[PDB]
Amino acid sequence: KPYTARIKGRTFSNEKELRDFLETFTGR
Repeated sequence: KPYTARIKGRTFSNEKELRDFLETFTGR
């Protein structure tokens, strides 16, 4: 069950990577 933030269905091997992907989520 790989991660899957509600951002692009890109799925992420780790939440640590989601952080960087989250930066390009709300224009952080």
